[PDB]
Amino acid sequence: QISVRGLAGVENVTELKKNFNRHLHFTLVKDRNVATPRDYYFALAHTVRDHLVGRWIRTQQHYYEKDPKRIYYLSLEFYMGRTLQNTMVNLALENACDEATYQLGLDMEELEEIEEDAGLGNGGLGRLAACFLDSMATLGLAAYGYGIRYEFGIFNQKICGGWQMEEADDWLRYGNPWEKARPEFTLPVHFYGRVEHTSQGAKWVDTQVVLAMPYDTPVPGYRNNVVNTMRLWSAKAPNDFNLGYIQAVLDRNLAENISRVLYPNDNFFEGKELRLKQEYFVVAATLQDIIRRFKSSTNFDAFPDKVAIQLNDTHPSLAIPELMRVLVDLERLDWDKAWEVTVKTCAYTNHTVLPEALERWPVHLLETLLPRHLQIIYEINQRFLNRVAAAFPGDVDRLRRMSLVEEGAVKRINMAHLCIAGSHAVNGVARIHSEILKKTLFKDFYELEPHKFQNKTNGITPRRWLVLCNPGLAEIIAERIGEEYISDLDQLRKLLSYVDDEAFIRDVAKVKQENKLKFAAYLEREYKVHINPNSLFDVQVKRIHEYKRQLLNCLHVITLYNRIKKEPNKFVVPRTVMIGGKAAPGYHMAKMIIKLITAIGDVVNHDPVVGDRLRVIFLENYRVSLAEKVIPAADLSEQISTAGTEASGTGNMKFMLNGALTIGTMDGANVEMAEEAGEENFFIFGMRVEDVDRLDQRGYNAQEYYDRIPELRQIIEQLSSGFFSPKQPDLFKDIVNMLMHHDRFKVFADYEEYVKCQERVSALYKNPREWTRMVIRNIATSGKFSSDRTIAQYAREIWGVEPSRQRLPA
Amino acid sequence: QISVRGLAGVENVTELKKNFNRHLHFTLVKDRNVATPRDYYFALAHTVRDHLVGRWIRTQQHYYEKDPKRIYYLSLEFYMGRTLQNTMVNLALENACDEATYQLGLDMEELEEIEEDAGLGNGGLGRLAACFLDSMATLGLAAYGYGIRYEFGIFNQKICGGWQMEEADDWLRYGNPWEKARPEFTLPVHFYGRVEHTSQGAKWVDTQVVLAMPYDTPVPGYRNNVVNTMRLWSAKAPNDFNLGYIQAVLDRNLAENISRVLYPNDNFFEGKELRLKQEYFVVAATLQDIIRRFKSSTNFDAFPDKVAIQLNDTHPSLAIPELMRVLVDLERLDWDKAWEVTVKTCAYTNHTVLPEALERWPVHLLETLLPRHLQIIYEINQRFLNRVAAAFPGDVDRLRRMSLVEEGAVKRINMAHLCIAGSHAVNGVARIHSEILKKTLFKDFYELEPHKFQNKTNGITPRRWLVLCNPGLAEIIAERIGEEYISDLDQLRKLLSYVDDEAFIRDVAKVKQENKLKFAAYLEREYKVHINPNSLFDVQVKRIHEYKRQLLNCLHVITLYNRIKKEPNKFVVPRTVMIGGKAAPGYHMAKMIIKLITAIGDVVNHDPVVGDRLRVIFLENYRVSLAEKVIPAADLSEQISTAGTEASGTGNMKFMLNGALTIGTMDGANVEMAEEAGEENFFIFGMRVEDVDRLDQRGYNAQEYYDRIPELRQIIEQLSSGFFSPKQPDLFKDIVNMLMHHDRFKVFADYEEYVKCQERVSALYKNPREWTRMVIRNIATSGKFSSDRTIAQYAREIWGVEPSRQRLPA
Ligand SMILES: O=C(NC(=O)C1CCCCC1)N[C@@H]1O[C@H](CO)[C@@H](O)[C@H](O)[C@H]1O
Ligand SMILES: O=C(NC(=O)C1CCCCC1)N[C@@H]1O[C@H](CO)[C@@H](O)[C@H](O)[C@H]1O
Ligand SMILES: *Cc1c(COP(=O)(O)O)cnc(C)c1O
Ligand SMILES: *Cc1c(COP(=O)(O)O)cnc(C)c1O
Repeated sequence: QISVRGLAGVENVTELKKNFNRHLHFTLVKDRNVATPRDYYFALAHTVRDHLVGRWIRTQQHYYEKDPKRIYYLSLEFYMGRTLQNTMVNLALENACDEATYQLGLDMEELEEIEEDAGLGNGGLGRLAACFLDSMATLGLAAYGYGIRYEFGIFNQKICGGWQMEEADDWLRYGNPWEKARPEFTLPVHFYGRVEHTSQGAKWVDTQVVLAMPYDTPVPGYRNNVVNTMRLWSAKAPNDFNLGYIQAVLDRNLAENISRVLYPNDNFFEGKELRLKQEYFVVAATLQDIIRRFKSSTNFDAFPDKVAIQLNDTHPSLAIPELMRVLVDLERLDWDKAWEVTVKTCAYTNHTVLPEALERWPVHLLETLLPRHLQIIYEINQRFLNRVAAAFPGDVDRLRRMSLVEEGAVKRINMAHLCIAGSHAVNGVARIHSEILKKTLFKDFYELEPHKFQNKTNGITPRRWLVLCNPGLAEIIAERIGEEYISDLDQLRKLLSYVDDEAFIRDVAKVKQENKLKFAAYLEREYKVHINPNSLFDVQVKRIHEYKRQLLNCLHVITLYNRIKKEPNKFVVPRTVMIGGKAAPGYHMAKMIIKLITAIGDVVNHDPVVGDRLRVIFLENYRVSLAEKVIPAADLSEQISTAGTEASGTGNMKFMLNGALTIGTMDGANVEMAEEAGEENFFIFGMRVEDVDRLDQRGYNAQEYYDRIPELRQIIEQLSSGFFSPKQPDLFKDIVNMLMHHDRFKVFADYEEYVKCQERVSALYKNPREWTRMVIRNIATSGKFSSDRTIAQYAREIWGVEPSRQRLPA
Repeated sequence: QISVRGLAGVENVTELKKNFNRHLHFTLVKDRNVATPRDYYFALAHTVRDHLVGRWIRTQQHYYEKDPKRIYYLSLEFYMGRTLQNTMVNLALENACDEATYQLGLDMEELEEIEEDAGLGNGGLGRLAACFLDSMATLGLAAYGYGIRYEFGIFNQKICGGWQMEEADDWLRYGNPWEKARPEFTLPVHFYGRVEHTSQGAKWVDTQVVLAMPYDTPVPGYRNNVVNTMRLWSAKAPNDFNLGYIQAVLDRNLAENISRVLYPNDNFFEGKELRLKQEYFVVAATLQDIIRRFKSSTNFDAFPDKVAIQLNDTHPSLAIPELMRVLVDLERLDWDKAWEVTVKTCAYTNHTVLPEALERWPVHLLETLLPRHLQIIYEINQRFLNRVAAAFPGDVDRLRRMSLVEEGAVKRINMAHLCIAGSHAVNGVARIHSEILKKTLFKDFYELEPHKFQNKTNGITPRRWLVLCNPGLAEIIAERIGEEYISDLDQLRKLLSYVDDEAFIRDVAKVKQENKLKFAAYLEREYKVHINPNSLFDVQVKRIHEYKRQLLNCLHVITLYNRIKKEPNKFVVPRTVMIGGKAAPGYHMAKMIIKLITAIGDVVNHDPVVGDRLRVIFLENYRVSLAEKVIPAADLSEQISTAGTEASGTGNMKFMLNGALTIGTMDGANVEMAEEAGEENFFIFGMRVEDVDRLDQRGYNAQEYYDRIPELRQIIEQLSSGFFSPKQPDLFKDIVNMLMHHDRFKVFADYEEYVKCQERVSALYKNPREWTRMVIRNIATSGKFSSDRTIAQYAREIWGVEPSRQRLPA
């Protein structure tokens, strides 16, 4: 149908049709008489998978022959979403499969909806890893993603009586056609035990063994015939485990629980033993795999020339002492040489400055679970602090500030400090964030080793986040500037010459309207909710957190409602306000925020005086597949975190690429987005980081704002009195109390500027032509935010490898 | 190479080779450079599996169109063994695959050794179910095997320091190419809860739900293009299960433990809750499946005309009250009609008379787990006892003897009584056993309903137990009488005309020698044990039990050793005595017997005076695949249970078919085997059932035998004094004490006759020609013991269906 979706050649369509029929018969053991839509999805998935195989085998044999430096991306999270459409896009098979299935009497888009998301992540950090895998394959890097194959990913969110309910994400129930189990490459992982000192160094003995079984998933590059590997480890008990008899077999579950479930707590570091086990599990299995592959090329001097390990946050930080353990205890290298190798091999990426998210493991846990690693950490700390003492003689407080060991009621290990000490590079994820790291959190470390500190502004893949989710926009762009922009997003700048093009303006606006109509129909079919497609689609989708200030959005919504009730016969620009995202199960305030949003909806959506001028909808079960639907439909992107709290954001970039304008604070990547597009083409409001600092020095007093802003007072009085909860008047007392007395994120301080800025948004939306022209200026300058740019920078500035856009033979 | 293994046509070999290469590439994601023998096994398995698919789909659609009466075989055990060779045999693909793999530079026999046994059974009962599935498919019956997909089958047995050690049988580790998961046909199963009485009958409410997910395995008939289904249920938790969050997900294991492991206790009924859950799980899921299939043909009068349910022992006995529950509570049938339907549908097979094996469930367990079923059982009992009272007025003790409810310290439900009451047919498994049932255990029930009681003598499949495991013997037979005997074993009688044929005599003896050489080489390669291939191979393989009297064999072995030490320079016929089998993990005496056997070996095998005249070997990890190796190699089959204890035996039949002579008591099927072959062609010894009864009336005094038999005294003195355990002199005190004071199975009483009979065996073995002629007389009369004969009898006399040898279109 459309050009960017590839060719539908007669021979390809015929071949796809026969292979579809073959899989339905031989693989699924079905015939057309008893086959369901799910059977048809699986027949297509297996057919497309076949096309990956040849390329996958020859890519890996290519790396064996050429022996390039290998990049190992270690993450506890890979938020992959669905695989079928992405594979077709990268293999140029979309139009051919569309035609093949059509000729078989099937609708491919209907089959695509059957696939379960691989929801092996919480949010931004996990999705970043996924975009990175796509870009590394597209740039021809010999890259491997290493993680855990969780049996249960992020929970499915149900809304019942306005409250979040959690249900297990049984994503493997119907099988996973994309993965290949590799039980032959199973490796042992050790836990507990004790350290024995012999004449020839330390020995870790009397351990419990858990097996790590790898499952490999293909990661195709964009039309370059490169297929890389994501290897995820699954926990298995050894066969002699606990070997009355029946109970011993049943107790195997205890070992295998390591890979059972993704921790969904993304707000507050939880020092749980099972989580530590997960972190060591991935690290120990991965490092054995790396070393095996390195030896199959005695001399570890060349190790850093052939291996780069990227630590996604501190979650895989145990890689540092584990590598030291292997080099010193097993390979018999001297400490100093082992340390040189380790530092040159490892690099660390930080994703937040919020103190409650930082991993600080109790020493007593490490002592019991990983006794040798604790000893190694102590030795690292001692040698590091000796360097600090030599650099800053007499500065005793610096020594206590920089220590990997934190003193207190319970002694803890600061994993971020461990990462900085043991890495040759430390990066933040947006310019403002990287600057904050050097000025505040890691100031002491920056003063000691300035050369270690870098910035790598985040990005998103334009394959999933434009071509896949918004083919209409991709096509109208391709018509003007060709197809090269899909792997070279900077080419979108050429669209600036079309800002006064009447045809292009009409086409951009048409694509947005089509997307809005499609999503409006999706909501009715799947959730039975009615919306006006002509209204401004006002969207905030992301995990629920106080720092992200969904509460500030809530206050604006109530303001609009109150203004309508005050002057009912006055014209206002119609809005559909959509808020979605999951709350960590143990995060009470975040769960209260979800209840508030639904409670506002219950009042607003049923007020006859409002009509269709204002609708408030909570988008249930926000996840990658839902993001692909809602983002292309959005007019306004809400990026309203307190200045200095959102390290980067990546949702912001997805919205920019897909034709929404942004209302935001000068926080994270918003700063660079506004710099690229021009401040006049962004809706910037609120305190800057420096303003937040000034308010902190004086002391934040929320009462002041309540006393001075009558419209704000009204809302708080409504919340307190039970206007949004008639049958339970004190339901929102916790929210009111927090806002009035202990708001870390200064919601009231940005309220007035936010409301005024929102008025400027509505004013522009009244002028469709000028709205669309500003949209064009945003899309045209979104190029910097391709993860291809991000990965090229990691490659050149951290990993010491050159990216390649050259094709492998088909 | 050989005729019975089929044709190796040019087109078939070419096609198999290309499909092998296709699976290696696309299915396994390997190339010839990195592929291991296991990869090659899997490529072949997938290739052969493809040939099953068309036949499997068209067999099941054939049953849908013709709508014949369906046979449902319910068993907690299916002891299947390996599937690859059996599939090739039944599809006539063995020679073609042999040629195809040879041309690829691979040895097919080496690839066959890689497959894990499906060890989903303990012994005879489980293996009977497996032979039955093969025969039902061969006889064209619309039959379904229903069971549990255990994650762990029967434990792997290791011998360490002469003691049995248990290791988990992780048979699914590398995947199972034969099964097809059918998550779409998942069904709920209910547990616990309570019974509510409404105006419209009883309701079972507040239950916990476990899901039953089916996996289907193909069961091919012998060259008739019929492929039936074995459906095994796997336990799954619902997604809202226990839905802090993390623990709720981890607790899903509790529900899923139902299908985790096969209970290995085959001696003593263990009233464990988990076992009861397993039994209801299979019953509840299966009956829903049966009813669904029946409705997809309102009127349950025709139910018994379209459905037969065979209960393999009392393990699935809950089918009776479950069927009543569904008919009465859900379908709203009146009790009397529901009961008529239930009785006409169900039939029950008994496998033992030993009281300790009988299922007697505590009422308190059923009350908590299955409250509605208990109520139904009580009502069944009341109505049944009303019939007994009317038939035998005033006979109050009969009422207490026949009750389904047993009074005592703890009230119990006798599941065997439940089965008799609710079945239209009750059978034993050999003529003598069926007679014992009517005369003793179930005498009262026989007097009330004589028409219910039948005999169905057991059998074995000649596909697995001749063609597969002994192709050399199958071929020399085929040369003389053609190939028809493989599906019509009675044709073996034609071999009686070759008993004086010099060529045939030589060929039979040659095949045995080849088999013995092959097995002697297997022992050296895999276990590093040296044996003389010219010795008499004396074999007892079966589960370790006191009733099977491995101890009697042990006494004979020591007798031979002592006789050699007394007269070292006297000639004796050389023997290799092989004993193998697993002991139930909690069966102390059986574990002591294994230790005794190895201890005897340690003395005998290292005595220089003995030389190679006597060897005692314990065969480790006895299982279906090992049986296929050892049985064809055997000269003498030990079938030496106390008369009246072994219901049938089936190992006995396997040995007869494969050219071993039998030393045995007149017990179980041995009686019919001797009747078929002629008593002069069997080595019969010992007490008959009537002799055992006479000894019980007088009182068994083991001391009498010890006092009167000097050779027996010597052995007991050797055991007691520590001759077979120098470093631990009292090791075997438990064995001696049992033999002397509380031997339920009268080992000493058969000792003298056993030893004398063994002398007659050695005498015949000295004359190779006459030994072989007697062997021919055994093989020629083994026809009755085909499971094809057994199944034809079940079909005609119990199920009311006619077997068919007609081919389905290919
Ligand atoms: O997603 C994040 N943490 C988590 O999901 C949890 C933190 C606490 C431990 C569990 C993961 N962090 C996110 O990383 C993104 C990628 O750099 C950034 O764009 C966001 O600004 C940042 O909040
Ligand atoms: O194998 C048997 N029970 C078991 O394995 C256990 C009994 C106790 C509960 C668990 C199964 N029983 C066997 O059945 C065979 C087939 O009819 C007969 O040939 C044997 O004579 C009989 O012992
Ligand atoms: C992009 C994405 C995120 C990250 O969004 P932010 O607004 O940057 O936090 C979270 N969840 C999903 C499913 C995403 O796709
Ligand atoms: C046939 C068989 C049995 C049954 O043998 P009996 O001697 O009849 O008890 C037990 N185990 C296996 C593996 C078998 O093949």
